Amino acid sequence: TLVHVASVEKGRSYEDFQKVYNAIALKLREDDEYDNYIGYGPVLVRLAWHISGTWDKHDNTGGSYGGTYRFKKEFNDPSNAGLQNGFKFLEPIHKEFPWISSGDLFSLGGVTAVQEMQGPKIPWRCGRVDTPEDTTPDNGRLPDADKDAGYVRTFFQRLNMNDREVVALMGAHALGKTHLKNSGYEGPGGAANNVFTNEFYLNLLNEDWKLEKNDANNEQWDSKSGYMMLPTDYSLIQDPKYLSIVKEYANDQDKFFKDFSKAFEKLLEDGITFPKDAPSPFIFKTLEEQGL
Ligand code: HEM
Ligand SMILES: Cc1ccc(N)c[n+]1C
Repeated sequence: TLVHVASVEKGRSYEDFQKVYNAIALKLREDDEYDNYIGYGPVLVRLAWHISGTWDKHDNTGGSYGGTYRFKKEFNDPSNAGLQNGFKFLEPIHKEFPWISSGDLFSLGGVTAVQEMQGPKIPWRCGRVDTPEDTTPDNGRLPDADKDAGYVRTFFQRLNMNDREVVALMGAHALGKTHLKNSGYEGPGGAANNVFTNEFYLNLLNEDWKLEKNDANNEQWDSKSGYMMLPTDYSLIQDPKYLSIVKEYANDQDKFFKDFSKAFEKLLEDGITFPKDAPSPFIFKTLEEQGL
């Protein structure tokens, strides 16, 4: 019912946002030690997802538009524990480019992270506008990890995502790790990765998974190679419809990249009305492509 119309930051164009992208990317390169040398890429992807994943298609509450993660109710959501690291990373970027909206910054952080981690290009649109503290969605809109495929499927209908979009998005769980103090899940340690590939799907299909209890007394799936999956991750191979799609992405890197790009852009744009004369989506060059 609420309408959020994208409004381009005054006078700004592609080159302005490429500069912001570049600053994020240069800081990703510089701050390499974070989380035992994983770096900030994975947490920035999770931040972009969590600021977007509060959306409810029924009333257009939540979503990335309003930048409401900057308000304490949302930044203190138990579901967001650990994301303060990503926010702190983005603070000096926002100070350098104070003209960018909070939603644009948080979402751009995720795009930049995916691309700099050698993921697909993610087209990105500007024009999110900060909204007041009373527009902050209540806690409890982000998903639980201890549930089954039916829970996941129903959960993602609220975000207008179908089976293929859900399975594609979940491939982000190749990135980074779980931290017991944040979520009650732990790992991987030495098997953690900061390069974007389709390995989530290959690992689901090819590892010898054991259902174990962690030190927080929660169940998770662990392999002898040191990989781990949440119950919701493992549900993608328990449900026959999800399983077919897992097999598809395990066997086609390009298809996975293309589907993830579309689903991730969609996620980041849910709730936003783009005027018919809005700029086209921007596709930012990586530092590597720029020789930087
Ligand atoms: C059923 C849906 C999902 C559930 C239950 C879930 C749950 C979790 C949990 C519990 C963690 C660990 C947090 C921590 O301990 O630091 C995590 C991490 C992560 N999630 Fe998800 N997630 C879901 C979907 C997604 C989606 C759609 C994306 C993005 C496309 C995403 C991206 C990430 C990333 C990149 C990390 C690693 C963060 C880091 O290394 O600091 N997740 N997720
Ligand atoms: C939920 C999650 C996040 C990161 C990684 N690497 C694995 N999993 C299962």
